[PDB]
Amino acid sequence: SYRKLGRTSAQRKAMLRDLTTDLIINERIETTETRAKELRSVVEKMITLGKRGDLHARRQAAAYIRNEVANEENNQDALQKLFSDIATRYEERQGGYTRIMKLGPRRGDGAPMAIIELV
Amino acid sequence: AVPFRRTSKMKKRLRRTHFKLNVPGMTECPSCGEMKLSHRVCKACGSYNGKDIN
Amino acid sequence: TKGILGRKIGMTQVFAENGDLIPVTVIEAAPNVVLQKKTAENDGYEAIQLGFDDKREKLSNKPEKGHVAKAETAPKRFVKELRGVEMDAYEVGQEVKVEIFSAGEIVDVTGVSKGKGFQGAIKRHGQSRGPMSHGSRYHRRPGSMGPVDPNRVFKGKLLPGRMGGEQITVQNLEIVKVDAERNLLLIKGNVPGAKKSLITVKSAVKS
Amino acid sequence: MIQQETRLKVADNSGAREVLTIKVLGGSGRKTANIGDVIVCTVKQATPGGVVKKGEVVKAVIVRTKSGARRSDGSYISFDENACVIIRDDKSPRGTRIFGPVARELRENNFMKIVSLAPEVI
Amino acid sequence: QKLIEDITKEQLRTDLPAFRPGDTLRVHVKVVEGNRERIQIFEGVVIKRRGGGISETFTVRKISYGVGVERTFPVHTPKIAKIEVVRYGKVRRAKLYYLRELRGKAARIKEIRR
RNA sequence: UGGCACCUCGAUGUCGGCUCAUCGCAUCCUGGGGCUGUAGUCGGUCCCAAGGGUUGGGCUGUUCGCCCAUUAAAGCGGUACGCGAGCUGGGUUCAGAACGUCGUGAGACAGUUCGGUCCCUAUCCGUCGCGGGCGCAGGAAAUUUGAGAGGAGCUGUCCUUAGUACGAGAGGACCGGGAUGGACGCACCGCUGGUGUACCAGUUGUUCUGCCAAGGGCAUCGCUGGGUAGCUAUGUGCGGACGGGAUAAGUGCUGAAAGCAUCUAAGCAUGAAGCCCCCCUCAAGAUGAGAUUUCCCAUUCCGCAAGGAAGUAAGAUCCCUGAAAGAUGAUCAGGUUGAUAGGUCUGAGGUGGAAGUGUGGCGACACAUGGAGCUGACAGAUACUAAUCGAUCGAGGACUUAACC
Repeated sequence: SYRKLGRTSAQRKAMLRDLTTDLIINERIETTETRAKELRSVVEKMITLGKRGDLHARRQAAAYIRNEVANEENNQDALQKLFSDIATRYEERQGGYTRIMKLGPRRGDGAPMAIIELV
Repeated sequence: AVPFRRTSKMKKRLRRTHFKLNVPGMTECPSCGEMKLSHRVCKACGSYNGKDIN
Repeated sequence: TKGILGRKIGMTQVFAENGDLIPVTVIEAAPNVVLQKKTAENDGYEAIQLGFDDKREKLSNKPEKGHVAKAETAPKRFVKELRGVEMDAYEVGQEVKVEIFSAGEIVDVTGVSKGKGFQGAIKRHGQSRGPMSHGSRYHRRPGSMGPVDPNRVFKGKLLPGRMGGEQITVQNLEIVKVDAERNLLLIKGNVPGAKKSLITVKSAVKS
Repeated sequence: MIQQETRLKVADNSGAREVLTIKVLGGSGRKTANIGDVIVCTVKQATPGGVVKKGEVVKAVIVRTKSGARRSDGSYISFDENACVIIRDDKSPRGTRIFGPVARELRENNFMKIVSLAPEVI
Repeated sequence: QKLIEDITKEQLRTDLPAFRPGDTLRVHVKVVEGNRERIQIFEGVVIKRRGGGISETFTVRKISYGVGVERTFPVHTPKIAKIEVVRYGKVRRAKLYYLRELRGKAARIKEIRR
């Protein structure tokens, strides 16, 4: 199955969207372990849509990828970055564009943390 | 719903036997070993399979 | 008596020669190898051990490999006994296949039901609810706990707890078809257990 | 499924128009009746000109039910109406004609004087 | 579930024509009344097509004498002589449950043909 | 039911419903018998038997009772109304507000409408489930016997036997075979359904993506039509079968005391839904700690002495990937001589005919794609990503004694 992450069905979707949009821009994040484990699947699904490279694809991804500037001095939307750079970067791999690396706990509430990045 | 009698010291001490915590599962790093946690990247020099990430 | 063991695959249907539909369960079987023999003088009773579904070398220790040295086969995953058999016509290392069962025979099947976890009184024991209106404050909870005179609770009161996951036997089940090439059995009905479990298939002993 | 206090209209020319059930015969706690069964029931609404009137307790046989009837070969039948005919001791009916299709899961019992006078026995 | 496919491949039928949920047809079932065997004909509209293997089932609804009668069959039953298709139908869904309360000329589906 | 008055405590809340029940037999049904004023069919009455079973509504009254329709039957009683830190004060229980009959009067009994707002986070013993220690006298991995305990235990019609036995007649069998039901229990999702908030499609208002087309947010998941896995019944499969041993009330065989007789005092039989086995489940903490098969070897230091330390072997655990398991522990499948999860391909299933581009359209729209662009829990391939390196524990057969050897 999947995990509910302690949110309602409508905030879970928004949080997943925000995380998958930030990962594209920053190339590496750090969140909890459960969030990373539930995020890698959606991010991998999005990458493949981009690799296809069509108008239907572009439009499907558009209805999920938040609209934030991904590169200054280039007026590059995050969608344009996804369909331009990453697709050529991983043009030969067959799946598995992510890796998760664990760290120590957190001081405030003892949560376990992890770093998720693109490979 | 209210205790009938007070609790002695023997019963209290007997009940507290399982209220304890264990040692962590930890091992040192090949490069500048600093006795980190197993399957985790250390924060000073326990360089996980390469560089020391943090 | 007679019997073998295998896994369980799923459920389906079969149209009989009278164009009648009957549910069906599938058993995997595969050849079974006898591993040991127990005698009245040496052990106190008569039985034979069975082996099934060998595993790779890394998953077995040294006593296990020593035990199957006599039967001259690879280590096996499942082993269990079967009492009441004719002690002859059986040697250590011999093979036993699905042909021992005929098309129309009757059989008992034993397994382990699926787990259900911590369940309540109404589901675990099939009790009744209280009314849900008319100023009632008693819906799904266990009943009274007995009289006042004994000053205690009897042994045998029924309360919530972990439910399922025990050993069950279902008797008087027919066989439909035997498929020797793939080592298959086609029972008629349902059988305790999840998918990919261990099922014992023994000949019927009346009831 | 038919229980106590279930409106259920007659499908023959006896005089009644609508009939409510009282008890399901057979058994010592039987709760529901499926098809091809007998029930004792009263008459709530009736035609002025006939042989049966209001308030009279009689016996009837179930003919149609919205719940289906399974068959050995695996096929099902189902309707959109609950209907019954009137009978008396011997399974011969009181009326002379039956209106509507009649389920054939009524054949196994001794209900021939019923099947005969009815179209579409299905 | 592959093993089930190899087990039951043989009993599948290779005769029936292809039809859709909105479609009028006519089935040829065999009735063994007593000792005699007579072929009865059912004619009506298709309502449902939920299946998936050796276990598909289609329902056909008709009306006779003012009472709506339904019959459900398995697709691969060996009590079926043959299946026809009389008319086609232009419909917009796969489960036509709205045809139950609706009656009169509010019924009747558009015919596609060619 | 009275009489009488011993523990009245910050009280000796008394009766009907709900949820769960247990015990007696002085037997309502089912099993076995003796007498009849017992031709059969049906009865009456009296013994032996407590394993199982023993119902849905209307009437006002909470009670007692009267009725309607069924069934094999709708049994009497005890457990502080059996059960209010489990529900209903329902009516006991107040009273507080008002509405006839007796009071000079204050008021006292009316019969009726309204009210009580009522509380409790379980310490100990009891119950129901799940773990951690140590023991079983080398250390380990598996397979088991059964002292003992629990569960189950119910009944109706129809067809034969046979319109036969019996009986003027009407009527109508014992014993024995065969089908098919009701209530109850255990498993399961192939079928008929239910739900199915990260599946598909239509649509109202108002905002946002600079505009058109295409989309996102909010409005009970905005509303409506369908639905995969898993969980489920009202759905499907199966069960209470057949027999042994000793008996109860009974029926008896030979047989004396008592030349006869006599179920008995010697002795030997038959005889029940009771009893002990037969069927299903748990079971060696059964300190009486049981049995069989397979591995490891008898190292190194101190201590004359018993003994005490240190590395290990066979074997495990810590740690990590997960679910056929699960509150948490536990159980189970795997750790790079690997398919344990995710991804990527190829499928099964669900919804159903995408967008873009034509073409025909005044338009509102339709036709050419697709029976596929869309697809979360379901299969088969494939090391692309993650299960790295390491660390802790674990024996020298305790101890003799006799017989055997």
